[PDB]
Amino acid sequence: KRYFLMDQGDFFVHFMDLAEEELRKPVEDITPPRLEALLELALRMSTANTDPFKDDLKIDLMPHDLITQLELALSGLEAFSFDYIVKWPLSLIINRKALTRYQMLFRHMFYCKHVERQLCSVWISNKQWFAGAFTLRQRMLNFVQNIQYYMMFEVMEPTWHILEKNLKSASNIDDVLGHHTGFLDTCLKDCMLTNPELLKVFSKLMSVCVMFTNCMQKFTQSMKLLVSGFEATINKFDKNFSAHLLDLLARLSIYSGMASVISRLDFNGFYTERLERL
Amino acid sequence: REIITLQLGQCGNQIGFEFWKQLCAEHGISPEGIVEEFATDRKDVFFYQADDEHYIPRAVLLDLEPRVIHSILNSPYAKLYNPENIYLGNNWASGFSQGEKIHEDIFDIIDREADGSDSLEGFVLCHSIAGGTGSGLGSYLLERLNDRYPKKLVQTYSVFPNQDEDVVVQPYNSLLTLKRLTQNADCVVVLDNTALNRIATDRLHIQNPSFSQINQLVSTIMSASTTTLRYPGYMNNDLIGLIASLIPTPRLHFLMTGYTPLTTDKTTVLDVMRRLLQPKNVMVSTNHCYIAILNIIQGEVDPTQVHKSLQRIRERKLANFIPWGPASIQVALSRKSPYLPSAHRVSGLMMANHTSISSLFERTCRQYDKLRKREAFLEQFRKEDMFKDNFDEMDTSREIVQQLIDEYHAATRPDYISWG
Amino acid sequence: REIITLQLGQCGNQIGFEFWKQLCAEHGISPEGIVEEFATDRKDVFFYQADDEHYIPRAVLLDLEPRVIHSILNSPYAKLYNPENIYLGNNWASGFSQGEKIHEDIFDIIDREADGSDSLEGFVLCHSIAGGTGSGLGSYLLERLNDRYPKKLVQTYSVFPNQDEDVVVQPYNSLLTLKRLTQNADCVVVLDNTALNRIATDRLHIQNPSFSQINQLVSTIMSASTTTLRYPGYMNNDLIGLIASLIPTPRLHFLMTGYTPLTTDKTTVLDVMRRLLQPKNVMVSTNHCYIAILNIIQGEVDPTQVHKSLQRIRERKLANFIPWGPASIQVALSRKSPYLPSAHRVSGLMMANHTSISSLFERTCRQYDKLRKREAFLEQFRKEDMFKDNFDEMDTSREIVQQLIDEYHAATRPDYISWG
Amino acid sequence: LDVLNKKYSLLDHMQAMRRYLLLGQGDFIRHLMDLLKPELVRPATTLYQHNLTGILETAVRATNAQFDSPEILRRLDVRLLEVSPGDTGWDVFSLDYHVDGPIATVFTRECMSHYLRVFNFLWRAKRMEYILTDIRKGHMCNAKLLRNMPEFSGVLHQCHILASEMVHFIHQMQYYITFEVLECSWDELWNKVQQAQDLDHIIAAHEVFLDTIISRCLLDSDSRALLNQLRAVFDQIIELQNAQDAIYRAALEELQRRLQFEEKKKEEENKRIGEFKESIPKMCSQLRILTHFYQGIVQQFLVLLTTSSDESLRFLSFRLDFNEHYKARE
Ligand SMILES: Nc1nc2c(ncn2[C@@H]2O[C@H](COP(=O)(O)OP(=O)(O)O)[C@@H](O)[C@H]2O)c(=O)[nH]1
Ligand SMILES: Nc1nc2c(ncn2[C@@H]2O[C@H](COP(=O)(O)OP(=O)(O)O)[C@@H](O)[C@H]2O)c(=O)[nH]1
Repeated sequence: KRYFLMDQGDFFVHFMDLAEEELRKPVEDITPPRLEALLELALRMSTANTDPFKDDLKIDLMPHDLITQLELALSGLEAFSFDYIVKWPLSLIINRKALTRYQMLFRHMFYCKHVERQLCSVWISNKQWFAGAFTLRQRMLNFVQNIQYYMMFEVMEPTWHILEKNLKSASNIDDVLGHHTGFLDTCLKDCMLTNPELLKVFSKLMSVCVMFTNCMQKFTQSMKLLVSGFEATINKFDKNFSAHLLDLLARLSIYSGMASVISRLDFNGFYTERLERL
Repeated sequence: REIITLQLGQCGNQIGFEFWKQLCAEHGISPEGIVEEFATDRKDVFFYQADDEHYIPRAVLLDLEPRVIHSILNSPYAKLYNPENIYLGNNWASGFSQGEKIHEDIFDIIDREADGSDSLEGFVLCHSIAGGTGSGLGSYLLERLNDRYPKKLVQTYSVFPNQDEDVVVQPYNSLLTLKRLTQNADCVVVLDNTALNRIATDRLHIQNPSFSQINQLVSTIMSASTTTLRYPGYMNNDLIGLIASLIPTPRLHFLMTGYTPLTTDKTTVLDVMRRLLQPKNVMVSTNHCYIAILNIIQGEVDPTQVHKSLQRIRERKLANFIPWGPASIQVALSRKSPYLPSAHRVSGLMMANHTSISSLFERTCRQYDKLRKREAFLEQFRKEDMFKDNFDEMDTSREIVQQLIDEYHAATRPDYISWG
Repeated sequence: REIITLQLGQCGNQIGFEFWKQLCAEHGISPEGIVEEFATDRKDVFFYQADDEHYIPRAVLLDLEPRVIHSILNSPYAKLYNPENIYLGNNWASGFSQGEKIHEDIFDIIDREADGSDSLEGFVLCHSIAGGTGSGLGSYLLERLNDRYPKKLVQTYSVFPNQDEDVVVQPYNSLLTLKRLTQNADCVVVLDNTALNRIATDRLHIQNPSFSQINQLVSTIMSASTTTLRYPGYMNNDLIGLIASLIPTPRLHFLMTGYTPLTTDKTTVLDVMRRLLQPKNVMVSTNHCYIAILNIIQGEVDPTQVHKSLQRIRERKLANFIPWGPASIQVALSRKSPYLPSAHRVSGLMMANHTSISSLFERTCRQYDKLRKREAFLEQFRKEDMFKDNFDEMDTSREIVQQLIDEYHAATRPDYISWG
Repeated sequence: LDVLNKKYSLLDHMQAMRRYLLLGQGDFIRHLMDLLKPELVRPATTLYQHNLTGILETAVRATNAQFDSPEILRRLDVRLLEVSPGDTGWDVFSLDYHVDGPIATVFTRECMSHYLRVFNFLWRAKRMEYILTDIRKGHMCNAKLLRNMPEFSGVLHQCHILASEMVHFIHQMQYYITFEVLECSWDELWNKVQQAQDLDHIIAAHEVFLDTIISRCLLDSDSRALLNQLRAVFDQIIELQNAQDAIYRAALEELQRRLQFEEKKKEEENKRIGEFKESIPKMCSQLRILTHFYQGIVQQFLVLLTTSSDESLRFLSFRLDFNEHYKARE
C-alpha cells in the first residue's frame, strides 16, 4: 500500500519530476537502467527509507496499458507500472491475480496525480494575460482535485480498514484468502475502474485536460518568447469540457457510497441543476 | 521541494522565530537542532539535513536597525537556526531605500541556500503590512525575487495590521505594499490583528499583552497550513497543489483562515466541519460569497464518516458561497504528531477564498483616501519626497487596489467570464 | 619508497608537529617513539625503523628566528622525533636571503636522510604561503630540491593564508611564492585560514583562538590524505598513483579538500558521498567546473554498496565535470584504525581539482595589483632593494600567475585541447 | 571442520591466497615489480628460477608480508612457464603457491590452474598501469626543465592530453576489478563458507567464487572476444611508451647542445630550428593518428560491451562512460 496506493506521496513528489524528463520520451527510447537507478535513488531520498522490504519494488512496463484491460509507443505517465517481489512462503496469499490488479489500480491513480500537477504547472507559468484560460483551468482543477479526494478518502482508506479489521479476526488461510480478494474487488468496483464502458468518458476528460495544458503552456511560452488563436481554443475547450463534465454526472446519476460523488462534485449547488436528462 | 522562508522585519522575525520553534517541538528536534533521543515525517522540505542530524531550518533572517534580532540571538534555539545568514525607519519609503543599498549581499544569502538545497520549490515571507521597516523592504525584496526566480512562488503569511486604527502613515505604507503584493505575489494568506485580538478576548481574558499571546495563535495557523506537506499524505504533499485550488483567479490571491478547536487546549468529523463554517471559528474581521473552500483535519478521524460529514454540510448549508464557477469545497485528513499533547483528539483548520476580505482592503483604502485629501501625513521627509517627488506610486497603487476591489465584487456577479 | 617531510617556518612547524603527533596515537607509537604494548599497517613509508625500535619520523625541521621551535623541543614527543636534524624576517626577500647562506648544511641534512633510507619517493613540505620566514625560505628550498632530485616529485600542504586580509606585504610575499610553486612543484594541496575559520565558527563557538583549534582541522585532513598509503589496499598503494588522477595537466596542480563528518566527534556510503559534495563540507572559501574528483572512505562500509554508490551520485548529477575528453568521480575504501575512537563509524574525505581555487589566487593578485600601483609597501628595506633592485621578479611572477589564472578559465572552456 | 581449521589451517591458506596470488596485498607486488624490472625486461631465456627466488626473499623482508606466519610465507614459490620463443621475462612469469597435504582436497589441481589464468590477467593490467604511472612520472619530470623553451609546448600538450585520457580508462578498469570482481565475489564466498557445517558446502561453494571471477573478469571462453579488443588498449599503452621517449631523446638532445652552443660563445642552432620546424608536422600527424586510432578502438570496445547477461558488464560500461565524454560522439 505504501507504493501501490501512494500513502507515501513524499516519495512520489521526489520521484515524479526526477524521472519525468525521461518519461515524456516514448518507448524503445527509454532505458530501464536509467529509470531503475532513478527510482532506486528516489526511494533512498524519501522519508520512506524505514520499510524493511523497500528493496522489492521493480520498474516494469505494461504492454498496451489499459487497452489490454477488458498508443503503446506513448510512454512516461502513460507506460509506468510498479511490480513487487514475494518468495514461496507469502506468495501463496499475495499472488499474480492479486498483484495484476494492485498495479492496475496504481496506474489509473498515477494519471490523476500526474495531470493534476501538469494543470498546477501551467498555472505557475502565467502566475495582458486575458482570462480565457483562468476560467477553464479553474473548472478542470476543481473537478479533478475532488475526484482524488473521493478516490483516496471515500474508497481506499475506508475499505483497507475493512481488510485490516477482518484479517485480524480470520482463523484459517482459506478465509484470509477470502478477505484479501474481498478488499481488492471492493476497491476496484466501488472506484470508477468498474463501469460497463469502463468510464472512457473520464479518459476523454483527461485528454482535453492534457491538450489544454499543452497548448496553454506553449502559448504562454510563445507570447513571452493574441485572442484570435488563444480565446478560440479557450471557448472550444471550455465548451467540450462542460459537455463531458455534465455527461459524467448525468451517466453517474443513473446508478441509484453511490451518489457521494455527484452530490460532492456539485457541492454548494454549483451545476447541481443545469439540464435534467430526457 | 525544499522551501526557504524569508522572515523579515521585527514583527515578521517574531512569527518566524516562533513558527520554527513550533516545528522544533512538533518534529523530532531539540533546541540545539539535534535529533531527539525520544523519537515518520517529511522533514526534508522544511529542514536542511546536516551530516550529524543537525536539521537546521532554511530560515533567512533579515534585520535592519536591529533590537529584537539581538533577543532572537540570546535564545536556547540560537544553535538550532545557524545558516549563519543574518545581515545589518517607520516609513514604507524609508524601508524600500534601505533595502536597495544592501540588496546584493541579502540576495547572495538567498543564492547560497538555493545552491545548497537539492532544489527550491518556493519562498515564504513573514512580515507585517505597514510594518515600518518590515513593509517597503518586504515589497522591494518581493519584486526582486520574481524576476530572478520566475518559477519560484513567494507566499507571505501577511500580518495585515488591524488594531482599530501608532502609525499615522499606516494606510499609505499598506497601500503601497498591496500594489506590489497584487502583481508580484503568487499567493497571500491573510491574518488580522483585531480578528485575533477579538479571539483572544473570546477564548481568554488577555487584552493588554495582545501581541505576545496572539503570536501563538498566528503560529498554530502557520504550522497547521503546512502539516499536509510536513507529514506525508495521499494528496497535498507539494505547496503548489495545496494553494492553487484555494485561488481560482490569479488576482484574487488572498486566503482567509479558521480553526475548529480555537480552544484545542471524542469529536466526529461531521461536528468539526460544521463548527468551522460558523463565524466565531473564523479569524478575519450586496451579496458576498466565498470563491472556493477546503477543510484540513488532523486527529482520530474515522474514514467512513467524512463522506457522510461532507454530505452533512451539503444539507446544513451553514456557510454560503455562490461563485458562477463550481469551485465548491474540498476535504483533507492528516496525522496528528506523537510526543506533543493529543488534546482535542480531532483538531483542524479551514482555508477559504472569500470576497469578504475585499472589505478589509477597502477600509485601509478608505482611511488612505480620507488621509490623501487632507495630506495630513505626506511625511515630506526628505527621504519620502526625494524617493517620491511625484507621489504618483500611491495613485498607481490606488488604481491597482481599486481594480482588485472591483475584481472581487465582479467575482460575486454572475459574469466573471466577462471582464470584472 | 619512504617519504621525507621538510616542515619549515613557525606556522609550518606547528602543523607538522600536529601531523606526526596525530600519527603517533593513530599508529602504534608512544611519545618516546617506542612500540606501544597495547598494539597491520604499512609504517615503512612514514616512519624510519630504528635499532631501539624508536619509530623516528623521516621529518626535517628547519628553524628561522626560532621561538616555536624551542617550545617543540620542550615536549613529551621530543624523543619521538630525534633524527637530531634541527639547524639555526617577515619579508619574502628576507627569508630567501637567509636560506641561501645556510643552504649547504640544511641540504646535507636532506642528504643524510636520503642515504639512510632504502629509497626516497618524494618530498612533502608543510609550507606556509606569505609565512614571513616560512615563505621565501620555502620557495628557495623548493627550487634546489627539483634540480638535485629531477626524478623525485615534490608536494606542498600549502596553508594558503586568507584571514579577511597583520602583513602589509602579504600579497607581495604570496605572489612570489606561487611563481616558484607553479613551475617547481609537482603537486600542491590548498587549504584556507578563513574557510577553516568559517568551519570553526560553524561546528564550534571558537572565534578568537582560531589558529590553535584550526591546527586540529588541518591535521585531520593531512592524516586522512595519506591513510590509503599508510594502511595497505588493493589500489593506490603508492603516492604518485593518488597524485596522477588528481592533477591531469602539468601546469594545473592545486587540490581542494572536504570532510563528510566535519563533526566526526550507522551512515551508508550513499549518504557520506552526497554530504561531501555539498559546500558546507568543503574547506576552501562564467561557468565553473571540477576537472576530476576523487574520494576515500574509512569505516564500516559494506564493500558491496560502493559498486552501486557511484551510480547513485551519477543520477543526482550533484557535480558538473570537465568538458574536453573524459573524467569521472573515483571511489576508494580504507580501514579505520583500532585503539583510537571509532566515532562516525563511516567518515570520509575528498581531494579534487576545481577551477574555483583560481578565484582565491586572483584575490591576492587583486590585492597585489592594487598595492603595486600605490607602491605603498615596496619595503625598500635595503635587503628588499639590494636583493631586488629591478623589482621585476614580482612582474615575472605576475605574468606566470596570470598565465595560471588564464589556464584555469581555459580549462572551463570546451577547447583546452587547443594550447592553454 | 574443527581439526582441519586448526591443525591444517584451511582458514589461513584461503585468507592469505587473496593477499599474495590475487595481488590482495599490492604493496608486496609493487615492491616486487620495482626490484624485478631489469631481469624480466632482459630476455629470460638466459634467466633462471634461483635468481627470482632470491629477489623474492629480500622483497618479502622489504614489505609487511614478513609480519605473518612463516609456513604460508614459505609455501609461495616463483613458477617458470613454458619458455615462449623470442620472449621477455614479462610474458612468462607467474607465482604458483605449491600446496600439498589435506588442504589439497579444497584446493585441487583444477583450482591452482584457474588461479594461474586470473594471475596471467592481473599481472598484465598491474604492469600496464605501473607503466602509465611511469609515463606520467616522465611527463612531470621532463617538463619541469623545459620551462625556458616556448616552441615545444604545442606538441608537448598533445602528448599530455592523450596520456591523461589513457590514465582515465586503465585507472577506472583497475577500480572495476578492485570492487566488482574481487570484493563482492570474496564477500559472497566468505559468508557462505563461514556459516557452513558440511565440508561439502566449502568445496562446491569455493568453486563458485572461482567460476564467478572468470566471468566477471573477461577470462571466460565467451568474454574472450572482448579481451581480444582489450589487448589492443593493453598494446596502445606501451605503444605510447615508445612514441613518447623517442621524441624526448631527440628533442631534449638539442637543448643539451644549445647549452654547449652557448658554452662555445662563453648559425648551427638556426639549422636546429630548421629540423624543429620540419619535425613538428611529422610528430604532430603521428600523435594525431595515434589519438584517432585509440578513440577508434576504445569507442568500438564500449559499443562491443552491449548487454549479453548484464551481471557484470553494465557497472564497467557506466564507469568508462561517466561525464558522457563518449556516446556524445566523443
Ligand atoms: N501579530 C503580531 N503583530 C505584531 C507584533 N508586534 C508588532 N506587530 C505588528 O507590527 C506592525 C508594526 O511593525 P513594527 O513592529 O513597527 O516593525 P518595526 O518597524 O521593525 O518596529 C504593527 O502593524 C503590529 O500589528 C506581534 O507580536 N504579533
Ligand atoms: N593553519 C595555521 N596557520 C597559521 C598558524 N599560525 C600562523 N599561521 C599562518 O602563518 C602565516 C604567518 O607566518 P608566521 O607565523 O609569521 O611565520 P614567522 O615569520 O616564522 O612567525 C600567516 O599567514 C598565518 O595564517 C596556525 O596555527 N595554523
